[PDB]
Amino acid sequence: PKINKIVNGTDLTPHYLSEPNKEFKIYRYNNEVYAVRFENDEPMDYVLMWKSHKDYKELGKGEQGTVYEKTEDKAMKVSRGRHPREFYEEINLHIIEQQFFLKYHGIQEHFVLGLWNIKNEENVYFYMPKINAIPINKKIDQPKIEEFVLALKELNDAGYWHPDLANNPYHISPQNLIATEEMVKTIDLDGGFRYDKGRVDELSRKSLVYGKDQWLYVYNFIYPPTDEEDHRIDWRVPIEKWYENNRDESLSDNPHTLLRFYHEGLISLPKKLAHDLHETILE
Ligand SMILES: O=P(O)(O)O[C@H]1[C@H](OP(=O)(O)O)[C@@H](OP(=O)(O)O)[C@H](OP(=O)(O)O)[C@@H](OP(=O)(O)O)[C@H]1OP(=O)(O)O
Ligand SMILES: Nc1ncnc2c1ncn2[C@@H]1O[C@H](COP(=O)(O)OP(=O)(O)O)[C@@H](O)[C@H]1O
Ligand SMILES: [Mn+2]
Repeated sequence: PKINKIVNGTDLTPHYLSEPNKEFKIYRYNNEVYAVRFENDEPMDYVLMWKSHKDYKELGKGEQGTVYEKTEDKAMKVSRGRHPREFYEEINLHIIEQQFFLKYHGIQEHFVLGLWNIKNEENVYFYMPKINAIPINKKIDQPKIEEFVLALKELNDAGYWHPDLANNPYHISPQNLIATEEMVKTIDLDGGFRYDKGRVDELSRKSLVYGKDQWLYVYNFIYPPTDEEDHRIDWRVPIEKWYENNRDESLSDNPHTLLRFYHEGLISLPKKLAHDLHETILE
């Protein structure tokens, strides 16, 4: 019911996307900034981007930017890079499409996407919902991490992956996982998700394999398999040997591999995935 009301809001598209635009528009409607997509010259669907309140406080800093608190509900990242306006416009278009993917899979809440403001080409910044981190307990809050991992797997299964969360089985960036009251979210997505572009060099092919199994690396790093002696198993050894001997293939594309390794005690799996896989056999 809101689509026709949202398009009557304030059009912010020139501050984010190329103008004119046939496919996507940005509107502020009742203190909420939406992205609206079009088909056949008609508004079709929308996604929520952030809440609007239309020497900043520093929320944090990484290698490639500084994140400020624009409002109590919105964060603002200033990256160290220099690119043309069209570079950010293209990222924004892909982020909007990726936001729609997240909505259509019911996992938008687990990822903090946003848009690059480009109304000043020399003062570019990334708006996004501000989240509030709280303590992590691996046992008491295990469902939070489980639910995030399964959401990330849904992303990986579709060919998208986080650009800086778990690049390979030996690299994890836990700082990009944030626990809130209800769940775990992931940040540092101002470039959008990664995806394969059809390239066949060695690096690209390995990155695709690592990305599709990203969800597995995160889960096993936090909840590695345990043997009789309560000693953690190095899940990386069987997985690496598998990649070396099954070229250009991911474990996620082979559920029989996941179940076999899980049955042998080599890898861990979220409780619901183990249950679903085992239920697939009983039935
Ligand atoms: O009038 P605009 O050109 O559309 O810019 C406004 C303005 O931001 P700036 O003046 O700093 O550029 C608002 O800030 P206020 O002075 O009204 O407080 C801000 O609203 P927030 O307070 O929530 O930051 C809003 O941002 P939003 O997109 O969330 O509505 C943003 O609009 P633009 O996105 O078009 O820049
Ligand atoms: N949406 C957000 N809400 C609250 N804090 C954030 C948000 N995004 C980033 N931060 C803070 O800024 C820090 C740096 O974030 P960022 O630069 O995006 O990732 P990285 O440091 O991994 O490159 C984070 O560790 C976090 O504390
Ligand atoms: Mn950074």
